Amino acid sequence: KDKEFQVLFVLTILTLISGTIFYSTVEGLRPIDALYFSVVTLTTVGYGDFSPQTDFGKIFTILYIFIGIGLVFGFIHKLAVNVQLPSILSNLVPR
Amino acid sequence: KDKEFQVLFVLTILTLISGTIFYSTVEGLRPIDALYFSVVTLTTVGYGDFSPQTDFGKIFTILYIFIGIGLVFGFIHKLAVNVQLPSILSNLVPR
Amino acid sequence: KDKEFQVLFVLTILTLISGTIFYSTVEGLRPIDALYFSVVTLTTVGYGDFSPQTDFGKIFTILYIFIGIGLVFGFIHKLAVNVQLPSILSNLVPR
Amino acid sequence: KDKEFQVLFVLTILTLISGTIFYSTVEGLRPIDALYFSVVTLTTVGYGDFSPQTDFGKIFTILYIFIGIGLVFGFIHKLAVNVQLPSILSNLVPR
Ligand SMILES: [K+]
Ligand SMILES: [K+]
Ligand SMILES: [K+]
Ligand SMILES: [K+]
Ligand SMILES: [K+]
Ligand SMILES: [K+]
Repeated sequence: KDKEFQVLFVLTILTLISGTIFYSTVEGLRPIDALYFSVVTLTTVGYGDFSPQTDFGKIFTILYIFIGIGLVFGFIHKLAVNVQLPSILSNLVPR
Repeated sequence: KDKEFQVLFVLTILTLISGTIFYSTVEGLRPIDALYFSVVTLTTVGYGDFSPQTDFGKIFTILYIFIGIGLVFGFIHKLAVNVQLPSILSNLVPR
Repeated sequence: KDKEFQVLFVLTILTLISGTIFYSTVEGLRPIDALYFSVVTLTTVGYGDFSPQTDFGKIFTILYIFIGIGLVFGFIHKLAVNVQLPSILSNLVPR
Repeated sequence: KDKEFQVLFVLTILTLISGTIFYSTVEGLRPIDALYFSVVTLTTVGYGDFSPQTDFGKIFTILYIFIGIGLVFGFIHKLAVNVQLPSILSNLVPR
């Protein structure tokens, strides 16, 4: 299950890297703003402080959302159940 | 399962076409902006760079969200489990 | 299952009515804008074209989200599986 | 199950407290606006009336979303099934 989580973890990083590179280059965002934008899109928070202005950027975002949500959400759930939950349970039993 | 995914795939396309046509016509968006708006609403990202200004558009959006989320989300999950997952597993075994 | 869906359906209506009344009165929105705002909050689209300006409105929105998401999402899923799905299947068999 | 819900309930409070403190201090929001922002981020509504302006705040928000969504969503579901549902069923049987 550490190997389940590692694969998902890695795939998320690669996914957020892909959005960082595209949005920084095509839409002109600072690298840190691209990442933060990529994270805020794929978790569907969507503040809208950043949003794509070019048509290429709009098209890309369509496909990035559809390809990216299922992964991101899969990692978060794996993180909650296989990492966050056990550490919670462990804190309720003094060793 | 390719036939499960095809039906959902098709139904999503038709759903996004429906929003493209309405928002372009009633709210005046360029076709590409309507589509991008439709995609950003039904995945609940909701940047808000576009949002309906007319009462008809507001009413329509209410019903489009309720009818449209269950489908969109169903396709994304089908896409993740029946397409994205297998291709991931296949990349871990040289043929 | 029509009785499952009816109860949820009703509970959603009552929930959106509650938000319509509060936001129209406390935040001053037109009734139609309150409803549209209530729908856009509880489905977590969150365009932000409307958002509460008063502290009372901010507090209320906190609790409305937590009480309201589980219901709304429950209705949408019931709608997708017990209404939308069957009608889809029925359209693939000429009577 | 009251003990399931209590643990989750508590963990959510602590999570929203953590965001209240950071956003009030680092981003300068009034305590009430930080809380409301924290709640609106972790439920992925994301109105965007508030959004982090500093790079530290942007980085923090990335990790807060990933750590925080799984919890928040877990509480809401526990709330819907173990508290909201039973009280609904109880209202359909006069004692
Ligand atoms: K959302
Ligand atoms: K959102
Ligand atoms: K949003
Ligand atoms: K927004
Ligand atoms: K979900
Ligand atoms: K969601």
